[PDB]
Amino acid sequence: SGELWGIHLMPPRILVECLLPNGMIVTLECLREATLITIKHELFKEARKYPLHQLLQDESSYIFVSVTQEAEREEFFDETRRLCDLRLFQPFLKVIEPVGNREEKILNREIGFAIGMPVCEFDMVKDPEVQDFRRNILNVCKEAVDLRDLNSPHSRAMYVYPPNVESSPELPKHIYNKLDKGQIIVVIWVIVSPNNDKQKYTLKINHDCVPEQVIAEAIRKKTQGKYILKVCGCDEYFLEKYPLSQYKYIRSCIMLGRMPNLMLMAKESLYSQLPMDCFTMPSYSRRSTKSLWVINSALRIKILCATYVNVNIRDIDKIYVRTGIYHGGEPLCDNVNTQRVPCSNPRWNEWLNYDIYIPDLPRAARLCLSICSVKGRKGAKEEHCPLAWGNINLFDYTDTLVSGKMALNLWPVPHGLEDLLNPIGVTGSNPNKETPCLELEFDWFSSVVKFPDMSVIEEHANWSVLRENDKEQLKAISTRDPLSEITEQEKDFLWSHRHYCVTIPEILPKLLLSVKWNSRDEVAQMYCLVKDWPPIKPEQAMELLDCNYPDPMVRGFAVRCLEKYLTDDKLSQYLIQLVQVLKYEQYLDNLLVRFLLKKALTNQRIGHFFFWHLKSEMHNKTVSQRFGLLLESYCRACGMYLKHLNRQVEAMEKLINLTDILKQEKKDETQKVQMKFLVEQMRRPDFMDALQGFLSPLNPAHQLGNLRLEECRIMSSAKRPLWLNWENPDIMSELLFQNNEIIFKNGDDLRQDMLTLQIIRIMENIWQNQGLDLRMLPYGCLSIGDCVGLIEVVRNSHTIMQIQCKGGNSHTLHQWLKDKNKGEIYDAAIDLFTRSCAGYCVATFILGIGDRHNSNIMVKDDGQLFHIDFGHFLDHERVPFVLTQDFLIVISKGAQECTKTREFERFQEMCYKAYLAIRQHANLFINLFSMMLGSGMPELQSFDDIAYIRKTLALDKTEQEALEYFMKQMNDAHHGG
Amino acid sequence: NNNMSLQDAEWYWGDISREEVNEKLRDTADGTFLVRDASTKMHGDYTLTLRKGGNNKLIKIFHRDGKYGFSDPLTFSSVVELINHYRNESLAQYNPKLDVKLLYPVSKYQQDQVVKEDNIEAVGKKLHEYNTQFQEKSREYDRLYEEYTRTSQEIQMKRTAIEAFNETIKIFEEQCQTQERYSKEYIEKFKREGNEKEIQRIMHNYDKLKSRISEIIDSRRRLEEDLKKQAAEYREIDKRMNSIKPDLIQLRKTRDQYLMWLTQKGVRQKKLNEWL
Ligand SMILES: CCNC(=O)[C@@H](Cc1ccc(C#Cc2ccc3nccnc3c2)cc1)NC(=O)c1ccc2nc(C)c(C)nc2c1
Repeated sequence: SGELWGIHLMPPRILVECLLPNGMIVTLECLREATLITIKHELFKEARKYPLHQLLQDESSYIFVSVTQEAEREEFFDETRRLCDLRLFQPFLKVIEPVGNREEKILNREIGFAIGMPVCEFDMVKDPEVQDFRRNILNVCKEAVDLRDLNSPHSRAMYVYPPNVESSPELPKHIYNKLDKGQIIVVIWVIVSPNNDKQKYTLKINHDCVPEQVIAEAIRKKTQGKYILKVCGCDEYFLEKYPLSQYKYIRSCIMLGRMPNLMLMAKESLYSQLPMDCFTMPSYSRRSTKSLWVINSALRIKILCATYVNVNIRDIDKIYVRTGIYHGGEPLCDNVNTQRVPCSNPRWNEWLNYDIYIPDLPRAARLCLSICSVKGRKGAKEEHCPLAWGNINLFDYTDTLVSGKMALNLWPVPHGLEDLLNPIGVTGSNPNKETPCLELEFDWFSSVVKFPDMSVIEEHANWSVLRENDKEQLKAISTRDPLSEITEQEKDFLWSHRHYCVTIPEILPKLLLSVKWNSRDEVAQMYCLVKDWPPIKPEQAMELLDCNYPDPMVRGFAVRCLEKYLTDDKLSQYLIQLVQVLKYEQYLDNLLVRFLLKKALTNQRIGHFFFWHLKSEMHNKTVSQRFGLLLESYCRACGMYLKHLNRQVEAMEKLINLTDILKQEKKDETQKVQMKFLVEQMRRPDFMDALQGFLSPLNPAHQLGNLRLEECRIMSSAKRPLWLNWENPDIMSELLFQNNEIIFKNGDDLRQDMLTLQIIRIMENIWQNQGLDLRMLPYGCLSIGDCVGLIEVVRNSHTIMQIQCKGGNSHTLHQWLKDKNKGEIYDAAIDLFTRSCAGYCVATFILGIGDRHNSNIMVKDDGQLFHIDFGHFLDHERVPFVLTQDFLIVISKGAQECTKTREFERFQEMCYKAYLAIRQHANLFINLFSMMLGSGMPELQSFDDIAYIRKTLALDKTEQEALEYFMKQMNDAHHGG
Repeated sequence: NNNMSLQDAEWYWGDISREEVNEKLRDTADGTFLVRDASTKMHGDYTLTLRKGGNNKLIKIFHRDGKYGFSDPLTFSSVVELINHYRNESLAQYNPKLDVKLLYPVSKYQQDQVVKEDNIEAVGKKLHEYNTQFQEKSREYDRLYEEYTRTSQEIQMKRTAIEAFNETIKIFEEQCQTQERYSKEYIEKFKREGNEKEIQRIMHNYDKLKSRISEIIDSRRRLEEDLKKQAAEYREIDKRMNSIKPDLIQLRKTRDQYLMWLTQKGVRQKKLNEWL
């Protein structure tokens, strides 16, 4: 890989052969940075030394085409690009008369570099659904772009600098008390024209004051239509009208006891930075039926030859095809098999019969199947093992029941999955065509069968169709967790009392599970109820989107609750999960993707993470096409952000290439030689040019400036991560921080760590909102590719191992805290170490994260404690308490009798209050995990794994029995306490 | 005679979580059932899990005033008699849309007469040797997985190279074909004037072009056979994984039976911690 195939190192001058229009072969020696304009110039001033000159007649009117490494021909209109970064497959060039718009395919080169694959590939896809999505999804792009031009340049700013507000104007009491009589003191900085000198204006104002009046009254002390407020350091602006305490930055300062100093910026200065956005529609945008219910027949499917299966003709006896109709994860009928045949001639000319009628098929029905190998040996044993799987929708996106022949390319069996079928799997054929293939054939009903429209369904309902004293059982069921067991009596009880459920709106997830989906009579009655159901909270309607509920009307109802209730603050929180439930969607054009895309194109904070969450999963061949089509739609209409996303992508590739060389080819050298390699590679003009002056993927508001090569070392741990240091471009960097450190890790999966840190942030939010101040530290983590990711760095922190080594024992840690902060502040250090140490004892236990030790547990000089390197969770009641003697001494302030101290018993008091607080919101934590089953994480592959959290929260027991379960675990792990 | 104690019942399994019951009813015939203590851990609940229609039906047993039953009238003295009553008559009585007769119980005694070396030392010794086989066999599969995945990437990388070669060849050959097209009118005039250089020089570029075209096609030709060797070696790794996988299930299934069996017969797992 590299600038040319095979050899990544690029000699400055290379013999490049041109293909002139006449037919003359010419070679040129150029530079790596020799732009296309110069090469054509020198190229044309050498045809004079060649036979035929009568056709050229000039240098313009040419496009300078060549062939790229992705195996696609590029017309190279953008003559500015240096030959170095052309990614040419082979050194050779051709000259043609320009063809095309040159504007739609100067863009198609930037779109296809961020997505990681050429845009021309979607044109060769002949799927009618793939091409209907590319054209119809442009309606949302227009509306989103139009909405960005409604009122003023102001609407343009709100897109680029979205107010980072919270969804709670009312403040928790415990923080409100931090204000002295409900007032907060802020510092305002004004830049003065002479030499650009700074002024400081200390200021005292009420917490619930809009930014407008904060600015105006700040002017009085100076002694309107301009001067928007800004956050010193990062790029955050107070544009929208919210109480000053509403914003995330302001609220945190109150909690952490910091001085919220801001900046005053001329309004037209911000508007000038705003670029004009022009969304031009792409070229492609311009380019007998009998109802299902009148087919009195049973479902029938015919299997035919399977092209090839990789088996050994001796270790395996016979093979068969296992099928079954599924609706979600549950069978609609009994699974059927085919006769065993030798694994040499997989023919199977069978007509499988299913126990379900055609009219009863639900809209979201699917046909899962697999090729299994039966051993049938060991005297009295017969063990089955799947060899490949594949699912097929029974209705295409147009509502048409499939029919006729069909060839399906099967998928590999997922690692660690042992069941025969994979109903939790992407419907569709394997893109790779050199895999096992299975020919099917669906019988023909002398027509195209279309699923009945809603009007027909609504009539079937309301055609075949007071209060109760023991309705406390309905309330009993409503409060049960999503994974709780529902019995045949409860299912038969909910359905019979369905009409009185609408007075308990949160009963829907249970009432939908107690309905027979292979019975159009019941299903047609559920549609008439879901149509008039009251709205439910987004945190409950967000569990109607996981794999258990595939019906388009149920999933459509959930997305109408997200639209009218999900605030932009919570969408940014649960986005990692809403992206994952895009893989459960039946078809390419959903109602969820239209909602997600519109938010991305209207809020550039969601857009940045929307892009990287989709872009980090393009290596999956199972969802590369679905996500690739979505990334193209976003990149097309995202505005000018595509130029910023191209610098981040280019910067991350330079680091991946650099790290691969270190950890792949010459890993076995000493660190000094490895260290000297890094400096020479990082000192090159191109590397230094690509790795500077771009936004950071972790926080788009933090812009990374000059690279401080002196303190960019190679970590000695893990896989040799990269510790990188940057600088704040803006003048007022000292008020926020001077350097952005970042660990670039390439080699270990970061999506286990990025979901653990999302759960920790939600816990800490629950505890703070309730009454508690357990201060946790959920630093930043982002996976940008296949086992490559970025990690923030916490300033001024030492691992417990570091403090012990430099401390000489068990009193070393407590002495170290004493040394750093002596005096009246010592109490806060012991108070903060205790609140933080209590939260991480509860969070670690509930999630069962990998075992902690002295190397992956850190403490700030202030006293706060936090954990790092959350290797695995849920796997590897079976996890003791991480607490030990070193931390106990700190809790009790050095007293030798630690267990029986007043301080320690206060520590236990907020460990219980914390555990009981999370146990009340176990519904939220069961969904966050339940929406990631298809995520591919090794330890979260099935609903069985989510049962660990149902056990550490004692969800089945009573509130009192659960508390005893925690106390037993707490004391037992510590051998008493 | 028939209504023996619930403890001495083949189908009764005690306190096993729902996850364990699922693994024991998975892909079983219609009509399989077993009984266990309710998940809430309260005394005298006895949930009944039945496998009908591909799904695991889950019917609860109510115990009031020393009587048992599904619906309100608990006209049954004990669980064993209630099971045997419905073990001979279909459940269509209790539920019209539930037609199964509790045919194939999942007996816990069947698992008993498959184990050997019931003593405390042989179990640990035999169990210890399986673990050696399990770890070495399990690691064997994992190492192959690395070759299978690393091999897959190389195949895809080569395939894209072939497409690039095809495009390069078409560009080169088209230029050659364009050579004659443009060398049709000027050729006649060039021939009339006896200029050796123009004929030789034009052929000089054409002669070089043929070498480039031929050289490129050789590169694609050789690379294709490299892919075929990779593709062949790729399928072979697939064959080994498929023939190894059932061994892992068989070894792990039997291996865990003994580890679970050691606890059942009053043996603490602390000693088994060092046996491994
Ligand atoms: C005896 C010689 N020294 C070593 O052998 C190890 C010891 C050692 C290992 C590992 C962490 C750590 C950590 C860490 C990891 C994940 C985190 N995630 C969130 C927040 N903080 C985190 C902190 C500390 C210390 N030195 C390094 O490898 C190393 C490399 C580059 C550095 N460059 C700078 C700029 C600075 C300040 N120190 C550097 C330390």
